[PDB]
Formats: sequence, C-alpha cells, structure tokens
Amino acid sequence: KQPARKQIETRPEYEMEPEQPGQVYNLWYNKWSGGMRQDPLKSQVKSETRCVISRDSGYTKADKNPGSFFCLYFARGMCSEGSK
RNA sequence: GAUCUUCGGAUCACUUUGGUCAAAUUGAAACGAUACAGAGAAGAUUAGCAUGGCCCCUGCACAAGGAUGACACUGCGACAUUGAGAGAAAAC
Ligand SMILES: [K+]
Ligand SMILES: [Mg+2]
Ligand SMILES: [Mg+2]
Repeated sequence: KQPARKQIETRPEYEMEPEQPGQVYNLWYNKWSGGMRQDPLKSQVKSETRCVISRDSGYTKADKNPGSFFCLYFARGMCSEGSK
C-alpha cells in the first residue's frame, strides 16, 4: 500500500567482448560472430539481481491505465524507474 | 495573447505520437573445430552439355560459374489359367 521503489540505482550498460581473439561484432545482426560456437547452453550468467513482491511491489504511474502491462524490468528485478 | 468593437462581443489559430515492436542471457542468420569416409561415364587417367524439382550458392543478368554445382537415373503382375496325372475326398 506504498509507492513502488526502484531496485537498481544504476543502468546496466553494454560493454563486453567474448573470446577476445576470435569474436567480431556484426553491425546488422547486433551480436558477436566468429570464434567457436562455444556452446548452446553453456552461456548463462546468473541474474546478478532478484526481486520479491514483499519489499518491492507498490504503486506506479501505470496503475491508472486499465489495460496497462507489467514491467519487463521488474520481474528480472532491475526496474530503475520506481513509481515513475 | 493581437485586432477591432463598445464594455453585449466579434474576429485569428483547432487534437501529435512510422511503431523487427520497453535499458543486449530465453523470439533479425549460419556456423568454427575435432573424429569418420574422403573426387561422375561398366580397367586407368580423365573434357564437358544436358534431363527432374518443397536442394541451393556467387552473380546486375534470360551470360557464365560453383566436382559435368549437388542429389536422383529401376524393374514391376487389369496373369487368363488350363494341359494333365496321383493319393484323398464326395461325384462321374
Ligand atoms: K571432369
Ligand atoms: Mg554449370
Ligand atoms: Mg549439373
């Protein structure tokens, strides 16, 4: 019964280069190509973050809209906009 | 708000939002490598041009190439049975 709070203060930026020798970015298909397929499942960092309703759920600007949808960033647990 | 008008009002303008889709692991493709075999025509080496399409790739191309691009190239029963004999069975 209290307004929702932002989980992460910062913004997850993108800067990472797999397999430094054998990978090269692809402008059209926005990901790194070349190098060993490496794996189908191996790649799977662990969510650094995690959310729970108890300490995180609350009011937000979208409650007014009847057909509004849930935050893609809340469920994985880094929605940084809070109630806004 | 500007313009007149006479303190009644009139003019002037009048409804956006190009959306492969919300800050990139789990809805834009296609694969590296390692291990196996491993280069068309009836001996051996070898030119090629074709046929077929839910196989494509390079190409501006209705040129031409990719191993002659690759794969494929077969096969069966609208057979009517009687021709006859033998033991059984049922029958001349
Ligand atoms: K040849
Ligand atoms: Mg050819
Ligand atoms: Mg051919």
